[PDB]
Amino acid sequence: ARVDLETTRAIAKQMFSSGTVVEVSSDEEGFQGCWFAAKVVEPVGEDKFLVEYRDLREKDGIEPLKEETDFLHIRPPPPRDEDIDFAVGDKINAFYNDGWWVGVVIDGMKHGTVGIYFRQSQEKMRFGRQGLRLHKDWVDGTWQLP
Repeated sequence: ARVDLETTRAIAKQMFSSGTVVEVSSDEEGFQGCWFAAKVVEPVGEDKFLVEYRDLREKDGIEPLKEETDFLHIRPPPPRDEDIDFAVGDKINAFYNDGWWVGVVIDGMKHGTVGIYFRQSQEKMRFGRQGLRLHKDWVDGTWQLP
């Protein structure tokens, strides 16, 4: 409980209409702390939205994945601020495997790459700068830093 259900539902109803570009998350195992790009096909009921993924595909690998998601797992695309230089300890998102995955900066930028660690995979690697962003949370219609 660090978001308010009433407000979140209202804001989601307001902003996520047909055609709206969004990010959606999943409760499925191994997908905690990941945001996928998508677009609202249409709202469903009062709490849900049919979305079509920008990058994720159906099993043939060709047709865009389509799924229902609820108002607690959908958000707008965050502002990108690319004036940013990452510092060690910064909570970030890194784009790979078709998604924005939560990670932590473990080494400052060198030669256009940043050292990154992912807690989910317990894996460490260097990422190209333009595949990284500062992590932000969508709360009650407002973008906030951690």
